[PDB]
Amino acid sequence: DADLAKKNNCIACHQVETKVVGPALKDIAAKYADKDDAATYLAGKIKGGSSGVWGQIPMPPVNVSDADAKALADWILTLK
Ligand code: HEC
Repeated sequence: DADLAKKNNCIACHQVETKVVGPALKDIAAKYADKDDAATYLAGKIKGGSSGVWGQIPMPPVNVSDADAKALADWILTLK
């Protein structure tokens, strides 16, 4: 949820509705709305890092547990 993201400093780089440093959360929700295994694909990007999908700034890997990574991915998916 929104609190889980704030506590893990997602929000320092992401807004729900707008681009700050990382893509807007809702744009991520929409890009992967169709996508198979979207949630596990996202969980993996959240824990492992990301580079090149949205622009030149890389996202550093974030130290969350598997369970939090999954809940944050499932949550972003609902921001459609
Ligand atoms: C700034 C230092 C960041 C913090 C802290 C978090 N994220 Fe991020 N994110 C950031 C950038 C610069 C990018 C784009 C990277 C790229 O590939 O171009 C991203 C991207 C994501 C994505 C989408 C990945 C994809 O393959 O499409 C997700 C789902 C995402 N970020 C989520 C996320 C969460 C849940 C965070 C809290 C733990 C978080 N990010 C931290 C920048 C930064």
